[PDB]
Amino acid sequence: PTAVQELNRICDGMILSSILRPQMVEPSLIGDVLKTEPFTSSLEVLKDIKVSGLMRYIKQVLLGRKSYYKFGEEHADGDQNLFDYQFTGTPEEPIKGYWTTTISYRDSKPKISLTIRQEFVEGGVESQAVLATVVGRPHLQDFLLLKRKHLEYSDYPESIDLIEFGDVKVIEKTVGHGQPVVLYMASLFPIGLTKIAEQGIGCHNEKNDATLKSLLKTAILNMTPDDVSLLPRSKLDAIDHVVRNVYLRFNNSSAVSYGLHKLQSFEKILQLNGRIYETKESTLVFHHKKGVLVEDLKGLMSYKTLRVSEWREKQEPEEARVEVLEE
Amino acid sequence: PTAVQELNRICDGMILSSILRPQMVEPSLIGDVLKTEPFTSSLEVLKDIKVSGLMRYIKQVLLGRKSYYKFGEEHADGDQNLFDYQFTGTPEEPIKGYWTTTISYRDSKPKISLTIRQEFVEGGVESQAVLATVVGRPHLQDFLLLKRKHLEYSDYPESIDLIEFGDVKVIEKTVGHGQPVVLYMASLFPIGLTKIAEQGIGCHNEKNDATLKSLLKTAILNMTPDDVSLLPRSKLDAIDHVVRNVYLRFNNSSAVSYGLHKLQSFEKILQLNGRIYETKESTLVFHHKKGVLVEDLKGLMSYKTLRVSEWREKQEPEEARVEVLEE
Ligand SMILES: CN1CN([C@@H]2O[C@H](COP(=O)(O)OP(=O)(O)OP(=O)(O)O)[C@@H](O)[C@H]2O)c2nc(N)[nH]c(=O)c21
Repeated sequence: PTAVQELNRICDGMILSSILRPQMVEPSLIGDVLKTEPFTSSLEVLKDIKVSGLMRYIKQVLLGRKSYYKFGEEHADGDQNLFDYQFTGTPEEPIKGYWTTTISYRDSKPKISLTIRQEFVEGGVESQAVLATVVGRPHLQDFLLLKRKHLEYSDYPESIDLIEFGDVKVIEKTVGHGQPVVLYMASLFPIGLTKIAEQGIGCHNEKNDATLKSLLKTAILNMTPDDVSLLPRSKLDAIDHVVRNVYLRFNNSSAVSYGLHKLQSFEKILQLNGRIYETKESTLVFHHKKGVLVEDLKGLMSYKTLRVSEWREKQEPEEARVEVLEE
Repeated sequence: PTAVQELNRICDGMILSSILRPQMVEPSLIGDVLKTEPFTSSLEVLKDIKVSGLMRYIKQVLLGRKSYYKFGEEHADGDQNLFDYQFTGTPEEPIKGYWTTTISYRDSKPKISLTIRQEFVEGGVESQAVLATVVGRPHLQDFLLLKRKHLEYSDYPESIDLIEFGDVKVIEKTVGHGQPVVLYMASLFPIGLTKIAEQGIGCHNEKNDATLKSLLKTAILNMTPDDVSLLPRSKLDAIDHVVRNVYLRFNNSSAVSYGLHKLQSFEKILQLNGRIYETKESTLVFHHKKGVLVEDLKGLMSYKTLRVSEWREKQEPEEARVEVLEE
């Protein structure tokens, strides 16, 4: 288990400890994680490798830091002439009907990027462009720079040349001001702010995957329906962050068997956060009246315009009748 | 208005003219497109615009290139220290349990990439890697570079570290020898290899999108079923390239209305090219016995293991009976 993999595993343990109760990101937290799960590589190795986020704060506590994590401490302008190029979908292979391209200033945190999403519509392509950036930046100059890079990157499509700065949805993130932060439900709550920063959940080995599913059910179990009706919107969004990540780890039969949807306190969470949950298999609706429902284009019922049927356990008599079609 | 929009439309004019009539890619072809889509900007601003493909060939002709396009002239190793990142799903958010990443050398043509597709299965992670590259490359050494970049990029390098070069499928494309090419159905036919080089289809504006769709239908309409059975494989694959792009532009209702699938000669295209077509909305199967079928996990038919049901147009009286559920 290298130094990175151990760093990954300690971050897993902090995320898992965030499920049952909020915890301030400070060295004691990392210390409790090291109990059942120590750091076995050398501290000298750790002084070499460079990581970011909470794994860097794990590294610094392993290297003796006694102060708590300070929101905004990672701030960085990035290199204005080094760009990162990433994309999902293409015009020839779009994904869920869309293709999206994001170009950003390398090593910028918060990340200063221009994302251009596109789809085929009647009359050609519609584009939706988002400039994710920081308060006070030269937005127009930034846009015009990242736009050029989009044009040069994708062989100058007409559709991108047509996007004006006035077409661009601008999102200004604030840098922290050094607020201490609380980790709860895989999300950071900076003290003094109302927003959260959702963190990557991790938990990709079998053991931590099974722990994550266990802890979430127990966490919800540890709330009364009144407890849920009292939570701030920010903790609810935090819980949403974890719930949706868990259900993407199940097929429909496992998800229903998991049983989190059957709990009273979770029904109160469904009223505040929504009933529609993607899974590994498709999408379920945990409805308070109809029961468990499953996405189904042949559905006689609709939930927020999603066609659904009653999810029932797949039994072999339905599949024996599946008509194999001539090629 | 502008030079980029003009270049695109000269490029669209070639792609569109190629649907019905094959033509050598040489400067006289761009001359005759300039009749319908002139170039009003100055050659001096033309010289800053960086393009590839036919867009760059047009630019070169406008700047006075009088030689014909030579297959393989765009071949470039790329920068082995600059990388592009394509992802389809995520370890945090997989798509139907899968996530795929492709990392490639920036500006490599043919593209040299390593594609790792990964799934969460019972217990661990199954990976499949493909190295798409060029005849003659240092395959192992390219794999090890691209695998490193995949380890640095991954939210889960543990599952990547175990993939060995013996586990990786290699596809090698060949570079051209300077052959002249014919453009037909948006594809280059080098004289006289047996393969084609599919070209990107632009047509991002109202005029060229609508005409792209009417020409493809006109092309098929003006072949009988006997004409289609006499098409070589390379011409079948070119038609396939225009058919599949066109159907990515419609939702399912629009794809069906377009009616290309009702032409008897298209039924012969279907037998020879496949029945499964991706649209903007779903996957459709143009079946010869059952009609238009739509991918449907809960369908009672299967086409080549694809679960499907009969596609059904929205009818207001039926939509009126859909039980709208309470939120
Ligand atoms: C680590 N895991 C595990 N997992 C899901 O959880 C299951 C893993 O297999 P498993 O349930 O542990 O096997 P097991 O219960 O012992 O036997 P069975 O075959 O009956 O399920 C799979 O259905 C897989 O989709 C995951 N799903 C997502 N989205 N991300 C993840 O990191 C993980």
